[PDB]
Amino acid sequence: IMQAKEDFKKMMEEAKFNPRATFSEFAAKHAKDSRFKAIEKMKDREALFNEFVAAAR
Repeated sequence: IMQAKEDFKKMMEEAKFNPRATFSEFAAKHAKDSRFKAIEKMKDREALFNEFVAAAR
């Protein structure tokens, strides 16, 4: 039901952080978040991160 995906977007729009930060810096901060390890594919998180920064700017 795209519940995990919708929960991820809600966290990113509410986690408003520096747009010049990289995925490694952002992931290192939320690495301990339960939603982070919930997604098996690291590539999907990196794809969303690149899209989020490009879309937010």
